[PDB]
Amino acid sequence: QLAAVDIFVSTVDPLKEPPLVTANTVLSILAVDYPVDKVSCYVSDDGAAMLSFESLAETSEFARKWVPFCKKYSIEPRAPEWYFAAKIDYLKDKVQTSFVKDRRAMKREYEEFKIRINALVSKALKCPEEGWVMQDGTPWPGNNTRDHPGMIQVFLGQNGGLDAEGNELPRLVYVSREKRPGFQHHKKAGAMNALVRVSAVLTNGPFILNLDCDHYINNSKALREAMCFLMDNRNTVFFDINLRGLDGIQGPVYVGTGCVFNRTALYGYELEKRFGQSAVFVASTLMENGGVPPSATPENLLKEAIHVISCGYEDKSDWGMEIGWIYGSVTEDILTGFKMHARGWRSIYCMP
Ligand SMILES: O=c1ccn([C@@H]2O[C@H](COP(=O)(O)OP(=O)(O)O[C@H]3O[C@H](CO)[C@@H](O)[C@H](O)[C@H]3O)[C@@H](O)[C@H]2O)c(=O)[nH]1
Ligand SMILES: [Mn+2]
Ligand SMILES: [Mn+2]
Repeated sequence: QLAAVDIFVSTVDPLKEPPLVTANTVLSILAVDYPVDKVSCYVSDDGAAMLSFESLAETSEFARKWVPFCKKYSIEPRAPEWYFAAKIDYLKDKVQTSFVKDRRAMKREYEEFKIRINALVSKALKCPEEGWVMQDGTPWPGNNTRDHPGMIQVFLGQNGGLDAEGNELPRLVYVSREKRPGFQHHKKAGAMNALVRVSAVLTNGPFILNLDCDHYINNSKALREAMCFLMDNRNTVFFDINLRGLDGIQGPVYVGTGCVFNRTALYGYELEKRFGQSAVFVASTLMENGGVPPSATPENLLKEAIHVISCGYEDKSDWGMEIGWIYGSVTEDILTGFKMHARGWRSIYCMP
């Protein structure tokens, strides 16, 4: 069967990470061949850049058109920039097909999307003096890049509006963890640990996958292929049920980008606020088949998700020490990946 997957993308700087490339990665995720309620996309923005927030907003709106198109016509790859680069053979058709008509309209929609993103980048090139202001009229909470509250915004999903055929889309979650002078943030490693916790509060999928912001999914069946291995030339795979044992794999395994791996392996254990002072998160670590308690409102969940990204959350905890992505510059050569402990079940499937 098909287990839920939480997909993590970390970004920091739209000037080094062009918004359109990130958008293409996100669109290839949102259009993946998978039940929409069982794939979720979390984008961490450590730059707290309004440009990234707004380009992700525009991206979700375009996804509402792009996703049903790809699924109707079995498009590959589902990153529009790369799909539209491939040449099509119009001469083999006597008359314009429904596919060709739909594709010509989709391509101009994509060109228009691109122009809007270019406009966002241009406007970002030069500050106004009072900092940025949002749709509302209210100021952008991340104007001070090193001194700003935690921000979470859920797009699409169950309550985020339908695609062009009237169907729900996967959740897309913007996350910018809190930053305050006097608190270390540990860069990507700290972002990934924050995303482990945010995802656990909001979806808590048994499997996690971390993609670079330019690593678009090339084959929409990638998650199904992974599940063919994870549930009872070639790519990297690992399976282990560890007990006791001078036998078998000894010690932890570390996993980086592009691999689906099982979440509970992160929680590998030696109280329980080695995990930090979140009742909701600690409870989530105890559900062996994932999910969230049915009686939590998106509103209370958004509480809890904000709490788990506060800048002091990891103080007095094992995060970055023995749990999650591990902090370094001492002995441990990680923060090249998540630490999967021996204790129980471990499984990894990496994409080609
Ligand atoms: O605060 C941050 C910084 C980076 N990243 C992510 O981590 C990855 C690394 O990108 P990079 O531009 O290399 O970030 P750096 O913090 O600068 O990490 C580098 O810092 C040195 C100087 O840039 C480099 O020589 C090293 O390759 C590397 O450790 C990207 O996916 C980034 O989105 C975050 O999530 N949060
Ligand atoms: Mn810390
Ligand atoms: Mn990355």
